[PDB]
Amino acid sequence: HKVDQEFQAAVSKTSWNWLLALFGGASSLIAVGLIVLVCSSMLINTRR
Amino acid sequence: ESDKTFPIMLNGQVNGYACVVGGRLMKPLHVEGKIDNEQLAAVKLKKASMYDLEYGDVPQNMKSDTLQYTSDKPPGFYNWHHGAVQYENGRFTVPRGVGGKGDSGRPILDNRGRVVAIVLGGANEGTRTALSVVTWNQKGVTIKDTPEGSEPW
Amino acid sequence: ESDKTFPIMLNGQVNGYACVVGGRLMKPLHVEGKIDNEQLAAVKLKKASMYDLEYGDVPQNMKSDTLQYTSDKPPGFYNWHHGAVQYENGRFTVPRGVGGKGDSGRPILDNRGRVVAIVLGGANEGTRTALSVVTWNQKGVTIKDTPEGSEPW
Repeated sequence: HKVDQEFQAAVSKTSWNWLLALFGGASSLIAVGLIVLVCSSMLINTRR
Repeated sequence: ESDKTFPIMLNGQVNGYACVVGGRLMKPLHVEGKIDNEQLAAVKLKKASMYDLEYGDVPQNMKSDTLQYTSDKPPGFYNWHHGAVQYENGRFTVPRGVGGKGDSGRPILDNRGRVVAIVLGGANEGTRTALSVVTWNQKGVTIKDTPEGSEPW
Repeated sequence: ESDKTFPIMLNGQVNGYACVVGGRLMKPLHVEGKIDNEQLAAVKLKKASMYDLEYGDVPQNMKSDTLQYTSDKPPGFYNWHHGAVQYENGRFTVPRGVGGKGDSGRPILDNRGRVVAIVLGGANEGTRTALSVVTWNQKGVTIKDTPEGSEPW
């Protein structure tokens, strides 16, 4: 072989697709709970 | 009167009290022990630790005996377990150093036979004892009021 | 009252009642039997399975003797077949041990005698039973309500 497998490219775009897809969604709500906390707290501070 | 409300018990201390309002048991969360009305202990609680309170639906067999809360909070006297409290400047205020620790979960009642709020514990600047308490917004928003540095009772 | 409403007979055993309001005839769906009015018994009824209620129309001669209902619905005391009945906080109540099975379809009337609710059933408990009943929105749109653990009568 005249080349060595750069792991950054060993995953095909068609396969790397799933990695870059599933690693995003898992985090999708990590901040949303705190966002809801902020919203409810500022609503209280607006009405308290 | 308040006999439709009951003490939580631990170590032999009436370490707090609890109220049946709107068909839900309410008790302070920071206070642990046996609620003296043993039927209330069959209820499984849900918690609101930011409010330091927890609640659960009281059994139907006596749920119609529950007290009911108010939207009304005009300034003035309200009947309390230690006689009355003066609601003023939009705050529950008590004479400097009266009542106190042991009253967690004690209700404060509308003269019409309704409950205006539930106390958590007090503070005092000197002029008056300031009360930390959970109350109600005119549209039913439950809101905890707590003067700064308020101690648990 | 019983002057403008009729019982339902099952095998000649009374098991409920039917009420005419605005000339519309209403009957509790779970009360198997026939309305005790042969001039009405020929009516054809439409039903509301979510309301457990079905309805029809009275003959043109008796349109004048129908009840009428309104949504003004002030809080507090009301009258019932067994006398005093009460409503507040979105619940209708009557002392424990009155009503129950075989007594659904009963109307609730204001001082003016205007009807505001008709009984579907309820839960028997504590000081006051928790009635399950049909009512109306402030705008007069019907609403049927069933407190937790209520049962049809």
